[PDB]
Amino acid sequence: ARIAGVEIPRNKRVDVALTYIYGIGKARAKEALEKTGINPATRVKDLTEAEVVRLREYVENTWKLEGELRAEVAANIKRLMDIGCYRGLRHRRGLPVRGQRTRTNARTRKGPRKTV
Amino acid sequence: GKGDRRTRRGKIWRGTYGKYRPRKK
Amino acid sequence: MKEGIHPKLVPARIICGCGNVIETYSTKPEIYVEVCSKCHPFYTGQQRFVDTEGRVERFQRRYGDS
Amino acid sequence: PLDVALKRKYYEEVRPELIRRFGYQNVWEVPRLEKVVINQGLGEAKEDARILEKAAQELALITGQKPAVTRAKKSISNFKLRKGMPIGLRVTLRRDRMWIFLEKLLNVALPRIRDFRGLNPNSFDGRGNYNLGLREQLIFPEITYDMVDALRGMDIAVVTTAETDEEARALLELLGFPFRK
Amino acid sequence: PRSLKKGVFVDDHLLEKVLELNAKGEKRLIKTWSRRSTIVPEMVGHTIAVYNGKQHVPVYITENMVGHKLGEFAPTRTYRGHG
RNA sequence: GCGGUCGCCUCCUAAAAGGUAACGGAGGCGCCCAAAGGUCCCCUCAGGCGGGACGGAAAUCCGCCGGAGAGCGCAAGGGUA
RNA sequence: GGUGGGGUUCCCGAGCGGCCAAAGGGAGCAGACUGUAAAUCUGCCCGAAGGUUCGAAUCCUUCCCCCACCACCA
RNA sequence: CGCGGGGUGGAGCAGCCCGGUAGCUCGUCGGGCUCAUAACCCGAAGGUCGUCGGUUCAAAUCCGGCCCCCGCAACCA
RNA sequence: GGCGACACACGUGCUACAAUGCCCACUACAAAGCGAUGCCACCCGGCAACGGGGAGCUAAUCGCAAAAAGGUGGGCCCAGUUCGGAUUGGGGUCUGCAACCCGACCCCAUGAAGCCGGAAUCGCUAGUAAUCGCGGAUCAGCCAUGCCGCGGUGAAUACG
Ligand SMILES: [Mg+2]
Ligand SMILES: [Mg+2]
Ligand SMILES: [Mg+2]
Ligand SMILES: [Mg+2]
Ligand SMILES: [Mg+2]
Ligand SMILES: [Mg+2]
Ligand SMILES: [Mg+2]
Ligand SMILES: [Mg+2]
Ligand SMILES: [Mg+2]
Ligand SMILES: [Mg+2]
Ligand SMILES: [Mg+2]
Ligand SMILES: [Mg+2]
Ligand SMILES: [Mg+2]
Ligand SMILES: [Mg+2]
Ligand SMILES: [Mg+2]
Ligand SMILES: [Mg+2]
Ligand SMILES: [Mg+2]
Ligand SMILES: [Mg+2]
Ligand SMILES: [Mg+2]
Ligand SMILES: [Mg+2]
Ligand SMILES: [Mg+2]
Ligand SMILES: [Mg+2]
Ligand SMILES: [Mg+2]
Ligand SMILES: [Mg+2]
Ligand SMILES: [Mg+2]
Repeated sequence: ARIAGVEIPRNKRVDVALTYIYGIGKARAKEALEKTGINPATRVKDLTEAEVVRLREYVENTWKLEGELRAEVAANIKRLMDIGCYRGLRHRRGLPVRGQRTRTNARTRKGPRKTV
Repeated sequence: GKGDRRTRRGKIWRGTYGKYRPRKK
Repeated sequence: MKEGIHPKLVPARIICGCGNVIETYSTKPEIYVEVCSKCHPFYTGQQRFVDTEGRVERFQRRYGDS
Repeated sequence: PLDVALKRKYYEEVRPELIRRFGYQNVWEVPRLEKVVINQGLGEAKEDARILEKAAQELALITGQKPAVTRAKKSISNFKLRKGMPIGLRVTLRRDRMWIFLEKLLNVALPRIRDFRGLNPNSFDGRGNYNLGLREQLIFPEITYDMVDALRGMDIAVVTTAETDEEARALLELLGFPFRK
Repeated sequence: PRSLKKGVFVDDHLLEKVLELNAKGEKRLIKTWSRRSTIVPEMVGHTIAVYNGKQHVPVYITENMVGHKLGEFAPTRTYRGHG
């Protein structure tokens, strides 16, 4: 069923289906399972609607999540720019932020190639 | 895969150790 | 209202992270709800859970002594 | 269905606080809610009426009224649209059924919106009615998420007998509209 | 990310001159070659001329610059695009 | 001679009835509609401003102001809420 | 207006009363060969309504268009 | 002045009849083959349609003007 | 400070696009080299990087050490997915006078391109090719996926 933001997962498995939420997966998943004492091998398709609210409230209230996270990530990145720092104007230019090299494939950060 | 540091054989690739590849006997 | 081809709109029961919303009055009675706010989850009677304000703050603190 | 908690809450909470604040001389002069008009611009569906009729099925479910269909006033070429094609759905609702719908809208719908730090308070149109747009339709309780083919939003128009803006705000404030202050 | 968390390294060349600018009664432009160092809190509100290898760049200093090195605000290259 | 033109409609020329010429100024027709027809019952524009998800100068929605500048199948005129 | 031919899978094209996803050709796709381009080779894929029989792409009525032809014009 | 035709990527041409999604050859650009170039092969980019009005929902396309272009005409005197 | 730039183009490579596959547990079998200004067992704290404590070894003595694929068992069930790990946010460990430019590593979050690659083009005839790990050199640390070596499992096919 539903989780912070919405993000309805289904079938699969409770522990895997929690990955499908923004802010959560692997580690943060398998942890919230035992702390609400729920079997991760169980399919979310069927479980007690109790384990659903046990899970929801924990995960929602433990740590910040989809809407809130995404805006906070975007928030620091803004602050890295507009403060004028090098970390920042590599966010301005859509260029690689940490080291690496732009003389050859930057592509992920750089975008498709525009030949000349 | 040998490039995901978060797997057993991933960490073996860089030959480092950690949570996903602890040292024990 | 025109007779025929119109939804019933019968008194219902809505649930949530809180107790029941008695009012209801809608088609499809006995509905389940993700999170209702006005019982004060969700920013109303704001809990402001997992709040931070640590963006400047964190490097102001642990860096204070260290 | 003449009970409707919000309706009552208007008379035994809101009307009084209203007179106390603006000091109205007359019984009628204090702001009333008339007419919440809901509207979907659906022109995303032009030549397919099959997409439309599923969406009007949707509104009726949340409103309890079968909506109208609005039709192209003029032909405007740049995005398709010859004249008289179905554009979207529009349902007027009042008098109870506006109440029962606004009630659900405040307690259930808006809480279910991603983020939602509250309703922008500049949408008062200055003669004192308020307007708001919604992104998806499953924020209403009547929608099951397995019935959605595609997410289409709407326009909600709420009309007040409040002559001014500041008044109309008060009314909706006291009704429990979560403004962003 | 990255590190120290014991020692919090900053050059004592300027830290002297900055501390001395704290309680002086004066605030002026301090030229430094030290980009290796870390910035603030006793540094904030001060104008430092930082070397990029070519010259000293003026930088005004404010609180959200906190944990950052002094070279971050003095970029070494010159680009302006290609075409 | 060559070129243009040749019947029909609208406006001006046309001198406040009508009519009125030139190889005077400008435009249109040779169709169309089984609803774009008869009748009864309702309804009232364009435009401007404010508001409103995808909606942008204008898709649809709400508020107010708007006596007709909109519409009337097509040219213009007269007419017309 | 008249006569004679038609109408087939994307194009052409044969089309028979015992079923003919309906010859064949080329087009397209995928294989083989490849200096380029091909050529060669292998596989993949009934105008309309009605009506006569047990069976209709086949016979008839009708309707729609095409091609052809002859003739007329107050 | 007269009449007919035209003007569209860098070149040369379709598309305009019949309103709605601009095509072809060459050229250009990136790659391949070669020791290398050319030929050849695999990819790509590039035009608002002379210009200004008008018609329409929509104009390269239909209408008007102006502007250059090609052709024909200018006879009896 | 730069040699690390970045509209772009090319060579050599690594990791892949998954089910003869990925993940978790347990369990095996090598060789060559390296190290007492170092290799570090074992114990403790840490999710971990690592930090404490500390024993042996000038080393067929003691240490790097776990070899990995493989074996067993369990999970995933064809999904841009438990494939793949690029980017990016935050949090830390270490070397070093110092990691902004420009380090390596750990953890949490993030999860991109990519569904087997146009014209073309490379290697390999046997313990070879494929695939799997391990060691040295340089070196404070390391941008090593490179290089030089080591063994593990181990094909196909040569008409002519
Ligand atoms: Mg670089
Ligand atoms: Mg993985
Ligand atoms: Mg009002
Ligand atoms: Mg003549
Ligand atoms: Mg007269
Ligand atoms: Mg007169
Ligand atoms: Mg004429
Ligand atoms: Mg209007
Ligand atoms: Mg408006
Ligand atoms: Mg008029
Ligand atoms: Mg070839
Ligand atoms: Mg070339
Ligand atoms: Mg060449
Ligand atoms: Mg136009
Ligand atoms: Mg003569
Ligand atoms: Mg170099
Ligand atoms: Mg490499
Ligand atoms: Mg011995
Ligand atoms: Mg993709
Ligand atoms: Mg650096
Ligand atoms: Mg797949
Ligand atoms: Mg390849
Ligand atoms: Mg040989
Ligand atoms: Mg492999
Ligand atoms: Mg190695």
